[PDB]
Amino acid sequence: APQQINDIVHRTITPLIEQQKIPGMAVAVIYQGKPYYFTWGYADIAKKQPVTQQTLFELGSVSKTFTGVLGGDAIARGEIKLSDPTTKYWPELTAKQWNGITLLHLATYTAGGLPLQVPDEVKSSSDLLRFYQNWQPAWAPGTQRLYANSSIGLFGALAVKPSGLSFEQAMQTRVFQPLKLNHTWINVPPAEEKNYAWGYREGKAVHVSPGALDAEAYGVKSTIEDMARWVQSNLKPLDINEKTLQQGIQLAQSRYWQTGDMYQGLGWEMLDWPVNPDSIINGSDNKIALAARPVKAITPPTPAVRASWVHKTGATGGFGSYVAFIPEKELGIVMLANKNYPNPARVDAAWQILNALQ
Ligand SMILES: CC(=O)c1ccc(N2C[C@@H](C(=O)O)CC2=O)cc1
Repeated sequence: APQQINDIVHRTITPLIEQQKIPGMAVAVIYQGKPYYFTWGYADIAKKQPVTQQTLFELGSVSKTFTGVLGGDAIARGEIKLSDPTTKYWPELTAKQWNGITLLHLATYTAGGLPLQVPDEVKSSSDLLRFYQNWQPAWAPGTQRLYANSSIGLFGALAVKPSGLSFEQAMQTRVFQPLKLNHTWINVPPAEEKNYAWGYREGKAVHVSPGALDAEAYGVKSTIEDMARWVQSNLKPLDINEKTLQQGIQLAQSRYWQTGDMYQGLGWEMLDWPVNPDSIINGSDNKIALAARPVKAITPPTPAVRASWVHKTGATGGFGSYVAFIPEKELGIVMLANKNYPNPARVDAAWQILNALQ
């Protein structure tokens, strides 16, 4: 690797691992479109398995970027429209409060205060219908952003309905396969078990628990190589041969809403580059609090802006992940760890690395 990359990565990540007591970590830096890999520590402490380029990590909420792109692909295929009422694709959602709530609102956490989690008690499709029927919005649709797995989760489930495919089937055939993400999974197959890192929470080895709409929201597991490829695809969508997928990526990076300096995409989130990193490290967009923020509609959405800091953070009980890239500069980073640690620390490291290389 170029020595500048080697040096900035090792000098930034090594103390991060110390400070945060992270058992294992993988990092990819995309520089001038080409990936460079770095690993530390252990995928499995008890069995002394090292982190490698083939180690599978739980992406947690970084999964939403895949959901956003799959949804974008569905729009490009003419199967759904983001302007469509939720009830067009779920006719049994007859409750009044659903009047005026569109697929756009679900995809961007702006439906009017859908809760963070689908309750663990929801097990059947009937249970799921009752949950959404009984939910009472705090705000009119398209006025406030409140991060919610129940929001984008429902978007994901509904987006695939016209295809007749299950969410998994659609993600595999329309996103993973075409992009050659052959070590990226919604359900980790037995063949890949040996590569699946354990997450660590309070010293215990843990994997993510199953839940309703888990696949759509926080269900993807992937290697550092595959995540690098994902970043490459998002940095330069025009190099992708499948036309609906290329368009899907572009739609996911469009700017639909603004809060402060932040713009909400489909899964992806964006800030204008050059970035003042204060808001994403210390301020209103540092992701520590669950925050209800008034949004200003971008009418219509600005197409993918090349000079953007495009990013998503993610966690599960036992994992922490971060992805950021700057299309203009052909530059990106992926950070995967098998311990959940604070988002501001993750963003601080990513900024330090990318700012040095930009
Ligand atoms: C305290 C808490 O449960 C909590 C849950 C989710 C979040 N959010 C809100 C999201 C965001 O604001 O970007 C991301 C994220 O993890 C923040 C706090």
